[PDB]
Amino acid sequence: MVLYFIGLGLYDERDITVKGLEIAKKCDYVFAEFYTSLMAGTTLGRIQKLIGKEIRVLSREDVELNFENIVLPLAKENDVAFLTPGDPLVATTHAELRIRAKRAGVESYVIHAPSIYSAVGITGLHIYKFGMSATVAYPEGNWFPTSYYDVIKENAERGLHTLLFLDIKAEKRMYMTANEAMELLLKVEDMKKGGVFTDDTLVVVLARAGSLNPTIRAGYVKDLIREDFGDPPHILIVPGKLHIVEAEYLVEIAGAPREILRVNV
Amino acid sequence: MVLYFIGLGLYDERDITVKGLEIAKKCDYVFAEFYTSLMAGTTLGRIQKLIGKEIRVLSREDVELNFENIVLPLAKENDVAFLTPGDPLVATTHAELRIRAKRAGVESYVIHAPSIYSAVGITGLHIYKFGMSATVAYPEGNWFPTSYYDVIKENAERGLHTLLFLDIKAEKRMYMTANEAMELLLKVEDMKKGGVFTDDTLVVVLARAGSLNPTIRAGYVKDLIREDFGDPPHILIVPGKLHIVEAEYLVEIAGAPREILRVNV
Ligand SMILES: Nc1ncnc2c1ncn2[C@@H]1O[C@H](CSCC[C@H](N)C(=O)O)[C@@H](O)[C@H]1O
Repeated sequence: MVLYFIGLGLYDERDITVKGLEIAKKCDYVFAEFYTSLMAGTTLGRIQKLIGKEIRVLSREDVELNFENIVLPLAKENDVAFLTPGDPLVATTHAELRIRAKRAGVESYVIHAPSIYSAVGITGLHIYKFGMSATVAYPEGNWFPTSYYDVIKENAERGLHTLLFLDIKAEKRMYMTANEAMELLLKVEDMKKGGVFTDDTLVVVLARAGSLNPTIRAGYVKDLIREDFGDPPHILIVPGKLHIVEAEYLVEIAGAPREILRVNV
Repeated sequence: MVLYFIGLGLYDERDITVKGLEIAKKCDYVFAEFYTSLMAGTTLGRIQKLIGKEIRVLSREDVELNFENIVLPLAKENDVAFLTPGDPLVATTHAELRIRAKRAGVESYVIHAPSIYSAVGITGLHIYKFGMSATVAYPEGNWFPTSYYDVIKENAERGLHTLLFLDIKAEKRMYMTANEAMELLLKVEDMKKGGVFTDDTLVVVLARAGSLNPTIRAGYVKDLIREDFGDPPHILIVPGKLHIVEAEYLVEIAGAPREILRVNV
């Protein structure tokens, strides 16, 4: 009579922790959602095969409006698992689902998995130096989101790095590329003119973290804006002031222009 | 010819990912370090038994000073693994180790695992709202470090949460407790008087993240400073102003006083 929130990790079915797998294998019912992120290296069947169970996939509406009608009822007489990409409680509104479980008299446990939030460490940028995070959302109709531009500004101002999650329209199979994010940001700079994001801004692109060969690229917007970083998902990072070793890693591992080695302390 | 940076995850031997375990099992040599952090819910013996390989433990000096003489030589003609608690490359100086590998003509791949940077999402605090992170260090002799106090100040000022890592002396196996961290901060506040950390400050304590039964507590310093949060490791967080949903989580899941619903929102 329990509910397990189990993260599946970054790229494929093997990114789940051993703990998550052994527990998932023994659950009576297994649900999952794949709209909060993209696991570009696996498939549902591959996942079902590994866990050895049938997985009922839920839409954003099933979860947000009917979690307590579809999932919680079964958790009262059985052990239920709710699988999600990355870590189940990161950059999502899933934490509130634990409140729903509590109110329905269901105990819940959380099994973590690798998250893009810590995976950014592979960019060479010190993780403690990351400031507030944000999401670049697709404009819709006459609505053009821009708050993420202010986040970058506020962080950069403090010498902190900015992690930018990119938009996703799962039902439309749409995954915002770093290129599209850069285009949108230049447009916002054009509007606000704060000098926050321009053709000369240094950025870092991390694509398909979790795979053995992710694409890690660093450089000026003017040079990367049209570069092909491979299939999604992508995340964009706008570094703040760099430490010598961060610059060195970006140049040696991410192919950044050797000129960034010369930091303006 | 290949070096694998493999994370062991948060708490015990089952926190490594399926991908990480399988890769580690195919490596000719396996190294590990436990000075950046320790796996409090397991032992080297249990990790060794699970991986089915003997594990050579390296000290901080072994890694920082001689990584290229101890680990890289073997990586030239064998598959080598380097295990670390949490997610690889999160520890500040680890990213640079990949540069050493490149310089030695050794290929390196990163296998991610759960990190406290993302696991703190279990506190119900929105991940995007976290600002710069810091480590609370013990004062020693004539040295009284307080930069972590300024980090909290700058974050809270902008409505951001502050993740605080607590001092650890791996070799001596001694952990700074959340209780001690609070005492130090109150002491730092008495000196700087910036109105950053007082008896009325709301804090969150996370202990044994990764275990199936972690300790998650939220409340004011005056009530938690002498509370028993259990065995280490402990993580201290000083939230900025809360979203009502964050406050509700803290009350319903972390036993926070209902008072935060009006005071810290
Ligand atoms: N493997 C990966 N590589 C690059 N970006 C990724 C990624 N996985 C997730 N993301 C980024 O994060 C967004 C989803 S946000 C949800 C994050 C998830 N709970 C976690 O713990 O990672 C995506 O739209 C994308 O921009």
